[PDB]
Amino acid sequence: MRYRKGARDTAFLVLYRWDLRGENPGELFKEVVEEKNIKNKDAYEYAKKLVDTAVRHIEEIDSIIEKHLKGWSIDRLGYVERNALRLGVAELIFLKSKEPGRVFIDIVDLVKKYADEKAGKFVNGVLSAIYKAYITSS
Amino acid sequence: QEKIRIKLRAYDHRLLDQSVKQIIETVKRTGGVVKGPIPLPTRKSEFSRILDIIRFTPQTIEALMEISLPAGVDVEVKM
RNA sequence: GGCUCCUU
Repeated sequence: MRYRKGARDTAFLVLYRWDLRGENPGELFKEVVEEKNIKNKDAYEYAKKLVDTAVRHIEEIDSIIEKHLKGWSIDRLGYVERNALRLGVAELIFLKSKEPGRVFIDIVDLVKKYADEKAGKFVNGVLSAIYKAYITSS
Repeated sequence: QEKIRIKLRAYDHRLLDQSVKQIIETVKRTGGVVKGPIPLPTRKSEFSRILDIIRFTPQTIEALMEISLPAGVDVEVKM
């Protein structure tokens, strides 16, 4: 369902701001909703669930990502890449997405939009490995 | 009072976002308040971000003047 | 809804 593309952008913006500012995610979410003038229950509620999921599982999400970074600490990643990966993991794994290909497409679109194609390849490459290890272990 | 809007640009987005981080930390450590950042779409390999400083003290300005941002990160302001 | 663009 296409409204989830917009919801992923909202959720990414919140995680990105949270990473940079360290303030209450609930308050950061309110800021983004007002700036983007989110007014539909579908996208507002899905964005809220993505953010709530990533925040509540943030330590495990970071560990899952690091397991596939070949020894690097997660602080090495750009702010765009690290938060796009956190969001991708939250949806694919913690919300057990039934449309994984669409998650990938929107996550990499975001990375390409706010960073570059080099960053998009890296995020796709890491997220794909994370996802295959998840599917395998399930 | 009156907000300061900063627009940052660069050709290295990791250094760009790290510079944003450093500005934010400096503002918060001196009792100021920020809004954003707003990442903007990359255009022709140039990355940009906008950050509003919505509350600041004279100490904020002093702290901000004493930081050195990486070469290659361009900063623009408006009130 | 174009259901991964594959480790900077």
